[PDB]
Formats: sequence, structure tokens, C-alpha cells
Amino acid sequence: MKQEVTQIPAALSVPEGENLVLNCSFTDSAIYNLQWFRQDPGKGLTSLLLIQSSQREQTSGRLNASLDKSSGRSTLYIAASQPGDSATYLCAVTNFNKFYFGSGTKLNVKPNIQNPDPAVYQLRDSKSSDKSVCLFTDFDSQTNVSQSKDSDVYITDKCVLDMRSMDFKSNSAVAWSNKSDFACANAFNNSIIPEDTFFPSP
Amino acid sequence: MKAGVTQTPRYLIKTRGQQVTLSCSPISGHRSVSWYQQTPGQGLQFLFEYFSETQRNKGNFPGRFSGRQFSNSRSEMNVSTLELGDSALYLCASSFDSGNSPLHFGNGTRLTVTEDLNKVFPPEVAVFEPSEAEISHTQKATLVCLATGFFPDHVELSWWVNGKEVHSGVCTDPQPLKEQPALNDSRYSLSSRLRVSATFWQNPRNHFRCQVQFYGLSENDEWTQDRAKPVTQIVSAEAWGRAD
Repeated sequence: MKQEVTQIPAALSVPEGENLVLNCSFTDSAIYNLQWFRQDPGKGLTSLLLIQSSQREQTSGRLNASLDKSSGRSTLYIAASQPGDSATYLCAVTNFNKFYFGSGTKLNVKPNIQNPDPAVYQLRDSKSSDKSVCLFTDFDSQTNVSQSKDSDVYITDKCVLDMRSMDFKSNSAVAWSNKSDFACANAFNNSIIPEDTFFPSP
Repeated sequence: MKAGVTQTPRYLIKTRGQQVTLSCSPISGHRSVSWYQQTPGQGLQFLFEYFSETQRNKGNFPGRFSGRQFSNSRSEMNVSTLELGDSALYLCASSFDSGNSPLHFGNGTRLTVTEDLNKVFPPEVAVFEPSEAEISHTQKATLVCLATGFFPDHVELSWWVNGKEVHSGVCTDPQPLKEQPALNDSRYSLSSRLRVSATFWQNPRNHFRCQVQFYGLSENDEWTQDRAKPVTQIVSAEAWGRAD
């Protein structure tokens, strides 16, 4: 029989502090062990838990995983999620003479922004660059950033920075272009942004 | 601080039909060494595992993917007759015993297989200085770094303030964007932010640098284009604080 490892959900994006549930399922119950790993972008994998075929669960800190070998299932519980939990989580099983990895759950744990102050700022022109750059910043984590209608306007997704000595975190997205009919007033027009977003004069 | 799993080389660019040999050194005391291919489309896929100089297990790759292990437990893998779809992160994992002990992974060899080395471009890098409206409204100041026009995606971006590497106040996109989303050879762009206090930005003695390491062509790769050969290089941009 042919081993197939399934993980759901494919992607999960939740507010910090919530508990999380990651599911793994395998069609062939003749396994030696099941392992859970995390992977950050641009890095290798880190082992979180290894559950031997004779064991029903393993715990490490905020992580607890069950194994129901006859049912072909493991569930990873992450308590009280933190931003630093954001990663791809992989389920793997070791079979007699083969090793199989699931396709992963991509987890994003969003910060709770204490004092939203949404704004779109125009950054200064670079004397080396011919791009114009706009910064949408300080919005709360419920805001979704969309791509531009325009194929020559580039927009990133929200990225969270942490100013730890100030007890302060903030979301931002960057838009840029080198076309001339481009301005920061219009850059995020394809996104639903807060009605109170500050657009400073130039 | 003990060494983790090590892999060499970190980055490779090859053309179709060529061959590569990759090396992995396990953690000291680990004797099981496993290789895996990670791609966007197929995820992690097992190649083969070695213990005490012999292959113990194997995946389903064709015979142009091969491996071996030396008496000190170091392992090499080789791929012949390279194709575009062999572009992947080739990951090594070591373990004391893969049946009952955790896998410890290295950070991989990033291989890009391309049609033609004239598709390879280094990044352009620019720093954009903060908005004065941001400074007056928030008493904070966000610098942006853009790394644009590069191929393949073999870059590492970092920020340095007065010569010291910073992580506080930084966020770099987790992945680059394709500048032409429909094309296999599209060049890439990447953005990063560094936010400081307005007071810190206002000191003209403070120096800010955005560093991008690009891993490119080898001295042995032929080059006959007019433009500069896109060798491994750092491309950087900088700014100084200003009072007004």
C-alpha cells in the first residue's frame, strides 16, 4: 500500500494569543515514528517533536502532539500563539524503508496593534534610483493589502517590525513604480484601507 | 558553540546538461545522513539515506541522482544531465538513528538550473530616506531598501547601523516578487524596512547601510556579453541621518 501524508489547513492566519490546531493524516499505519518540524523562509527545518510508534503523545513547552497510529492521525496543539511561531509546519512519517513529508501548514500569527495610526507616506526620492516609493504603515492587523491593478506598480504584503526597546510593533506595505503617472495618493487604491488613513500633503 | 549540519556549496547556478556534486557534514556523533529535494511544486521529497558508508534507503528519483558516504560520515550527492525542474533546495539531515531519533537539517544547497547564463543579473540596491510627515506625526522614521532586477533568487539582505548588524525595527519580505509574474526567467525584487526613532535619524553621525549579498557566476563560467559578468558580489546602499 502507498503512503500519502495530508496536512490541513494549508494556511492559517490568526491573532496572537489564540491556541492553534494543526492536523496530519497518513494512510499507512505501519510507521516507526512521526515527527513535526518548523521551517522559516530561506532556512532548513527544525525538529519540534518525535513521537515513537509506541507512544500516544509528546509535549515540549507550548507544543503538544498526539499520535493515533491505528487511525492514521496526529494533531499538533500550539498553546497561546506568538508572532515567533510564524513558520511552515511539516508532518513526516518514517516507514519501513521510506520517508514521507506532508505539504505543510503555513502559519502566520498576527500582532495585536495597540494604537493603530494608519497612514500613507511618500519617501524621499533616491539620487541613485529612478523609483518612487510609498509606505502604507501603522494599520491594524485586520487590514488586507491587495496588489495594484497596474502591472508596473509593485506592492508588497504587510510585514511586521518590532521596536523592542519601545514596546512597539507596526505593520507596513511598500508600493513603488518608475512610471510617471504614479502617486502615493493612488498607490493603494485597490486595497480596502481604513477610512481614517492619514494622507499628508506633499 | 558546536557546529550544526554543514552543507557546501550554499548556492549554484548551472546550465542545462551540466552536473553538480554537493557535500554534507553531519553533526559530530551522527552517523545517518539523508538527502531531500525541496521544490515549490512537490514540497520535500526523499532522495536517499546513508549509514556507515552504505545506502540504507532510497526514494524514487531516477538514476542520474546519486549519493555516497565517506568513513568520517560526510556524504556527497551528485546530479547529472541537469534540467530546469531540478532547480531546488537540496537539504541534508543528520541523525543519530533515523528510525528513533530526530532529524537535524542543514540549510541546504540552493541550485538554479537556467537555459542561459545571460539570464543572470545582480540586484540594484537603493535606500529611500524617511518621510518628514512620518517624523512629525509619529516621532519615528522608516527607511526602505529595495533590491531589484536580480535573477536568480540567490540574495541575502541585511541592515547595518554604525557598522553593527541590526534586527530590531527591521522587516524584510519573506519572499521576493517576480517583476514579470508569467515568466520562468523573470527577474525579482525584494523590499525591506528599518524603523528608528526620529531622534536617532536626526543625528548626522548615524550611518545606515542596506547590504545585499548576491551569489552568481563562478570564475570558470564563460561570459561574452557586453555587460559586467554577474559574479558573486555585494551590492549596497547607504544613508546618513540629518537634522532637517
